[PDB]
Amino acid sequence: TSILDIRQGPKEPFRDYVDRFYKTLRAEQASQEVKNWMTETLLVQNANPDCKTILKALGPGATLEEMMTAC
Amino acid sequence: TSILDIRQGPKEPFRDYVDRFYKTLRAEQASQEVKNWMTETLLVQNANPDCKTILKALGPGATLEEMMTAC
Repeated sequence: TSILDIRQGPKEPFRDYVDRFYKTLRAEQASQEVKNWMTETLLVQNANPDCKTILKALGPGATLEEMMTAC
Repeated sequence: TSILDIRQGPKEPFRDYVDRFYKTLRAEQASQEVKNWMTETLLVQNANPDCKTILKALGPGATLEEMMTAC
């Protein structure tokens, strides 16, 4: 579970970050249920300071489209 | 999913940290499969600097008893 090392670059676009996050989860064969928990957690925690602050402001329970918009 | 806020105190014993991590997951009704991913990830990432460094040294794929021993 190297998912821990998938972090958002300082100037990396959230989109690019999201692509590499979910590609890693596929490899690690995560179930849709695992994919749900990781989005509410790890996706949010491994993002850059700004996005992480915006996503943490959106609240627990935001759709991926909401998070993208926010960043 | 407030699991993000369950973090290890600066001098809090790992055991105490582990109790509050898994109690929160129960409330959030996490499945055993969700409980598995969170241990390899969030449990490790929300620990204090020392433990986080030890657990990150143990490698991805360590049992909970191994992580406790390590801290």
